[PDB]
Amino acid sequence: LDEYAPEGTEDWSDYDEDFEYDGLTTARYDDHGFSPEEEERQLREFRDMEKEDREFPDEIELEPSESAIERLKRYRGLKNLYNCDWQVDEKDPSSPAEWKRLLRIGNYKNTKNRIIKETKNEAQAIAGDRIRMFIRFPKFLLEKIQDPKQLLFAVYGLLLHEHKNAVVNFSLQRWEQYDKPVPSQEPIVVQYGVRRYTIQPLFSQGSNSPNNVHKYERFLHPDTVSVATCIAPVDFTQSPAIFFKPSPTDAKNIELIGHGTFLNADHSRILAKRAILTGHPFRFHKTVVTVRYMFFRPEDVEWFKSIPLFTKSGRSGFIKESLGTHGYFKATFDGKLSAQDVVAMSLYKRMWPMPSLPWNG
Repeated sequence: LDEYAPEGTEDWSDYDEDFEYDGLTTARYDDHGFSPEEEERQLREFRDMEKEDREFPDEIELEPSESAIERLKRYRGLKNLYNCDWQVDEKDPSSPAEWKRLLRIGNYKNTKNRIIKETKNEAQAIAGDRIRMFIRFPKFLLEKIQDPKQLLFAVYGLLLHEHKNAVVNFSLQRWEQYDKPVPSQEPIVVQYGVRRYTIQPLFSQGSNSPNNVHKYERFLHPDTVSVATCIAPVDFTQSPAIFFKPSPTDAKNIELIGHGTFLNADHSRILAKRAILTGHPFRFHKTVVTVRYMFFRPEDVEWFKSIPLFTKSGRSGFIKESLGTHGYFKATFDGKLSAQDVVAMSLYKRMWPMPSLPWNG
């Protein structure tokens, strides 16, 4: 009778990588390189953030006085997400501690079929029978109960180890005629099976990848069905999930944000918080392009000499040498690029699922 089982700690005892981030002379690319008013203001700011995300996906502006080294010391500058060897056993301060105490389900479908078979066979009580059920129950919750003759009281069974929470991946289809901005961190009440939990689901796209790593969506996709990563008790029946938020000002105390089903109980689905840095190419020689307004110190340029440079017209290239102390540098590209294009750094961060709490009332 616990959310975090004691037997879920001994299985993940083999520490694999203990890589440090302070003893590096450059970025970690050694693998392939060298009260209603506040709510209204918050809603308007979230709409602004959503539209900014729509035109500018992961763009961050750098201040001249603030060096990029001390905010970009824990980032990852790997070339491609679908080919590099990601891992799920890293040790980072952003990892939750209770991630140590989660039941790591290897496969979901076969174990789900096995536990359905077990509930079919081992159930000594045949379905469709009259049962006197003498259950332990606390004193104070005797206050909340009403008479059963005017209110429906139902009992729903549970499977093995379902109180022990794990990493959950849900499907997200938006409600019809619905456009409310929802981020990946705000608390949404999710009713799956019968149970209702305050879940903060991290948004992503359910496109398959060879390393089971996907882009962390900061907001819900307005067109395609998204995938939701969180930590929650696992339902082995793949019940549909109703995503809502109770609203007192509305006639109903339910606000339907979306719907979907529980996809997968897999711990390997981690998220890649991406960060894209903008730049304007200043001048163009036939083979060398000198580029302005990326950094503001040359030591940034020698720190980020290994991360590839990409242009949204679809043009990749590498650095050559640091030109000046204002952030200019010379770069070698493949094709001919004009002043209307924008160049960009791409960085990635390992990003972990968060625990969830049950919802009552």
